Amino acid sequence: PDVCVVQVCDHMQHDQGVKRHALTITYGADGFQLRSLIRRVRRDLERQLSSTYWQCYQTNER
Amino acid sequence: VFEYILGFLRTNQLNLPAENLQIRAEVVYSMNQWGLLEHAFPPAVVKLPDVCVVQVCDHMQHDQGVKRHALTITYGADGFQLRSLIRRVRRDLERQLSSTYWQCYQTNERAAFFVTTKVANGTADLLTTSVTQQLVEHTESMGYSLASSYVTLSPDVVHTSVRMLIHNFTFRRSRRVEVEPGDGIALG
Amino acid sequence: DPDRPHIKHIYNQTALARNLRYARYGYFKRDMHLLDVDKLVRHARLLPT
Amino acid sequence: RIPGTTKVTYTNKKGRTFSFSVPVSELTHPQVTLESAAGTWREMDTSFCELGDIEDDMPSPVDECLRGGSSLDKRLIQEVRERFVSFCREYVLMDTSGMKSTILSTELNAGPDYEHYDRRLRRKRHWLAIRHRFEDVRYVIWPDVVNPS
Amino acid sequence: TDPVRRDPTEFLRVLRRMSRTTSWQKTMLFASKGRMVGYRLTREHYNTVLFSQSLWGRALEIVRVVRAMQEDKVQPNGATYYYIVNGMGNADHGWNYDFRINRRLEKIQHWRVALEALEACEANGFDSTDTMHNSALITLVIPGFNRWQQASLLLQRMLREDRRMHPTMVKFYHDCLVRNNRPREASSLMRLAAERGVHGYEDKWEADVYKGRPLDSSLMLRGDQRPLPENLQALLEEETTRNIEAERSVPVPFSAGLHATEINSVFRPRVYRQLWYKWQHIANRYRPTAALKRRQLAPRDSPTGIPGFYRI
Amino acid sequence: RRIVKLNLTSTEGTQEKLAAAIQEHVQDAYRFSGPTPPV
Amino acid sequence: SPRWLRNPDELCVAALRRSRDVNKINSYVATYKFDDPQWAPLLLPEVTLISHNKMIMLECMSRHVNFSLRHIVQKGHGIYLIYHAQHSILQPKGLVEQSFVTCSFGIRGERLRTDIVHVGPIDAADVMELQPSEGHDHPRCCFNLYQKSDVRRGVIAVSQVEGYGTWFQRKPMLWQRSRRIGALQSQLGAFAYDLVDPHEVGKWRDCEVSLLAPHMRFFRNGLNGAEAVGIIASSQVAQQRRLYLGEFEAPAITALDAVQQLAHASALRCKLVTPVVIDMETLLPLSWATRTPPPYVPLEADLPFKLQMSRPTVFAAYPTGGTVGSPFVRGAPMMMFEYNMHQGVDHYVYDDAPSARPMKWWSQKSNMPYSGYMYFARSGLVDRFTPSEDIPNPLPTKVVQERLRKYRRKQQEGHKQ
Ligand SMILES: CC(=O)SCCNC(=O)CCNC(=O)[C@H](O)C(C)(C)COP(=O)(O)OP(=O)(O)OC[C@H]1O[C@@H](n2cnc3c(N)ncnc32)[C@H](O)[C@@H]1OP(=O)(O)O
Repeated sequence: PDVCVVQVCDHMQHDQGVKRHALTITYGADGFQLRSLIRRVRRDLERQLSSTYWQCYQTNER
Repeated sequence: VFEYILGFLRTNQLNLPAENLQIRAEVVYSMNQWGLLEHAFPPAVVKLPDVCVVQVCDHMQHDQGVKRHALTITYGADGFQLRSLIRRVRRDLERQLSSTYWQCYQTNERAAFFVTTKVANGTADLLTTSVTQQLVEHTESMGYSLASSYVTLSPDVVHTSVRMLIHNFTFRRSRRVEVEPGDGIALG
Repeated sequence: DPDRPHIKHIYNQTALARNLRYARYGYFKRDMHLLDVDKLVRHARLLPT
Repeated sequence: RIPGTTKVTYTNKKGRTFSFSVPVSELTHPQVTLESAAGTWREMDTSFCELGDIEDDMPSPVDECLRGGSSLDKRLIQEVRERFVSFCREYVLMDTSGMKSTILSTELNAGPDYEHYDRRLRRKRHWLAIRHRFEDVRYVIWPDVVNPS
Repeated sequence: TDPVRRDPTEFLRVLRRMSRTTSWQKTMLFASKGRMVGYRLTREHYNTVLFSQSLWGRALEIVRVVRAMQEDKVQPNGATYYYIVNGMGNADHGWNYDFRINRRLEKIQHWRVALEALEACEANGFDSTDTMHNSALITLVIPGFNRWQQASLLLQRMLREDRRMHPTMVKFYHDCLVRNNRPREASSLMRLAAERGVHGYEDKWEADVYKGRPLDSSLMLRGDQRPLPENLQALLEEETTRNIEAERSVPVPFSAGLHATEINSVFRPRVYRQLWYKWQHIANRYRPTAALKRRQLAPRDSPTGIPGFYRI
Repeated sequence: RRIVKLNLTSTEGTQEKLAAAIQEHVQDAYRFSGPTPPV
Repeated sequence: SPRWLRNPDELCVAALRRSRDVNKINSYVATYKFDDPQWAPLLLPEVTLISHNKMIMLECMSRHVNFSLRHIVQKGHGIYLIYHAQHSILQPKGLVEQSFVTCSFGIRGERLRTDIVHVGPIDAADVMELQPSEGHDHPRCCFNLYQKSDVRRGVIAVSQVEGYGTWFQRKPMLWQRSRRIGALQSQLGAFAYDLVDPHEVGKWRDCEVSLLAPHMRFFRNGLNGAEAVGIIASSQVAQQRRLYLGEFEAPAITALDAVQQLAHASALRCKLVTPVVIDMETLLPLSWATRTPPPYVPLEADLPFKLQMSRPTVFAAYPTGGTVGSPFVRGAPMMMFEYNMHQGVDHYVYDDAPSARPMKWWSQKSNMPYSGYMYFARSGLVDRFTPSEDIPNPLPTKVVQERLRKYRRKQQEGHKQ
């Protein structure tokens, strides 16, 4: 599309004093390659933190 | 486009136009296909991105009904001189902070921190404004321009009484007047 | 160490810290691949034939 | 100051070379967050600290003077002599009010208790240190007979 | 044995809990014995240990944790230097009645340990903290120790680096200078503190009576005085040095060779009286016992729930 | 209060015995914590 | 390229073929997956710049054949576990093409005994074709398995195993094992992890040696037995292309390799094989038995285990018996090793207080993953002996008429409609 909308919803929770949050990115259209964004985020966060504390994958297309 | 190319021929100096990428890429393509670009521009370290997202998040807790501030500044990409930014910020704040004690330092690459004890309302407002002012000046001095910004002011997920106001700035790198990588798609 | 103990009296018979029962051979059976048989023979109590 | 820009030589498809312009910046902080042992980071000297370690010797300023350097220096010789003399005076005029040396069975496989380092271990360690440093310093202070320092 | 309990995650969790809640021997014992029985320790393990060792001001334990770190080839990360300097800053020190507290602190040279921690952090490339520098200077000028020529240079570096002075640091260093007979440096420190606006010192500005005087090469004259003929001025200065030393030599009774600045001078860290960590209290003497009263905290014949309070 | 045990081990088994003893000490320390309950 | 981990679900055998004879219903013919390069090294002899070794593949083939046949005794049971693997080789030389499997209930009506007879070339040299299109300095070798008439064949080995096909007992296999791995991990600090030079231990490379030198003890120079502490390291297995590993456990082949290895070392000490002080003389196993008593816990790989052996009895009435498990050859001398290995910490206890039951929970036992015996022959006397006994080699019109009749009817009727 000539215009695309990207929704990033961050859900923050906490139980028994441990606080967690989950980001969900969604694209309006399908033509985007999101495996590449997942790859880029993995590459850029493996340096900043251990994978034991965060996890990013692809739920489905876009 | 031929105006730029002929001017460069006559002056041996080419300055690509930044605002109109269409004309900029048209000039680059014309000069490459004419083979004149190699005379225009003849032949750890990290690359500065094209878009930078930075933010100042400060937690404002209560000590005795009056609040103390723990502020942090974070960048999205490496290569920005946080130590210089913090020296500038402390030089600014040494005249404005009247708190009992306050300190600031670079806590890691792309992140810096500042703690001040139990400031009043006027002093807190005088703190945050100057911190953001210096952040914007420092980031723009690197070759960037503030494309967008937003603010939020929300409590903490764990502690209700903890309030945090976050300024999130988005900068676009003002492309230099030169041939740059990633712009190589323009040339055939 | 029963041979050169680093304490005055190895054993005692206070109400809650009795330790004479734990000199029995059955307790050293748990650790037999490491055991010193002469020291066992000398300092173990209810030792079988 | 950081330069901001760098140049890279690129050859087009045809085969002609020109110069790009990459915006770059240098790293200013260590990337210590990675759990990697580079082996290059500076370390803190701690050989001067006096612990209760029996397998060691009571560190003395004579120890910090005898660093395997060029001992044939007059000033270093007076420094060593005065430090050894001070160490000996410290032992001799030591305040021995609460010092006790009674054979205690509990300390067989260990030194005198941490809480009893000063009253039971300090003087003995000091004497052993004096004897050992004497073995190192005597030929320096009173060199054998063949201008003198 | 109970893989849930034998998990590096669970080991680190209980270590964090021990550092958060209880005293320092708990973390010391747990970390040391876990390290011995496998359990690779990492930088966050060592940071958790150092947090409590610094909170309780254990110089010897800080030194042992440091030696363990360089033994395991684990790199410190700025927070380690923060904790090392701040924990050397607030060690037990001083004097009771004729009884030195922590007389063992002398041979450790925790002042040099803190100086080397600062040196190593700067060399490796971390941003030191104004509180680190303050705590180093208190470490140098602690009541039992007199390293004021060292402390002056360190303070000069602080000022050239545009760091803030702490009121605790000013108090300790002024007392040390007065103990060591340095009115020039004490008065300059008071003026400097008054000008920089350290909260405790803003009415303590005082005139400079040494204006236009040298530091190193004579005799001070009021302006309405003239030097005596030199052959006689030599006799007078010879008499005056002898008189000054004769007066200095005589021992003062009902003391213990203790200066007035260090008589009745017991210092224990902040935690020792029913309080906990705070970043701005670098060397915080435990509060006076008069703060709390038993019959004010609980009725008669009932516990007040503050064991250890009221104890020196 | 802990019952003192006798160490009946060879010149070689002391390494393993020490390992086991320190593991028991670590369990006694784990008693400090409360009750116990991606990649 | 490597597959150093292999899930237990996959096997090395292709679909088996039941025999049509009424009295041979229990008889199956097994064809092994030679095509896969994954199983190729495990199902084919290793080539030395030949080793004659068989336990690398004989045990694997027998165990996976029984795993495939498990279904007829599993009855839907939760878990299936194999044991009592006996092997006796009739001809040390020669590779294997296929096998015949006869399965029965054994004694108990809850187990499944098997009998594997291996048929294939009795001489690998004939099938060998050296340096075929070497290209790179290291050639890739290939074997001609199914040959028309150029190869002489016969029985090469006879084995028997049995699987129990039972349930998952929570106590002996979940929370006692849970405690035992933790105890072994805690004990990990007691040992010194220094490997041993493979020259005096029988292996060629230092990458395939799992036997800690500082913890190898011998009695009267190994004349009365030996003990050795070893570790089947995932690091050792990964960059070693012969053996693989499971998720947590170590297979019987990678458990018996250490037995073979310590046997070679003890043989050197006892003067049974010629040392290196040149070519290496790695003693090869002729017949071996390996059992796992209950609880049938597997051998954990990442944690150390202590192996223990008996003195080598050199045979110029076997102590075991004449059935499968004892050697079926006679001639050159052999070397017998009884071995048992312990994987666990039996000496760790935690006596919180007499009132509770500390022993029922925090007590445990150093389990015996694999026990058994092995017969070895010197590598130089492989060709000296010959098989002793003799075993034989295991080597539609009416339906067509009816179908053609049916088609006649169908095509005839097709016209009427
Ligand atoms: C005279 C005066 O005024 S003294 C004033 C200050 N002191 C006092 O008031 C008395 C207080 N006394 C005490 O706290 C106890 O006696 C103490 C100090 C022994 C408590 O320390 P512990 O809990 O026993 O620590 P721990 O059991 O681990 O013993 C230290 C050992 O751990 C070793 N160790 C190795 N790595 C580490 C590590 N990361 N962390 C800690 N210890 C380590 C040390 O090498 C040391 O070896 P050692 O056994 O030969 O001594």
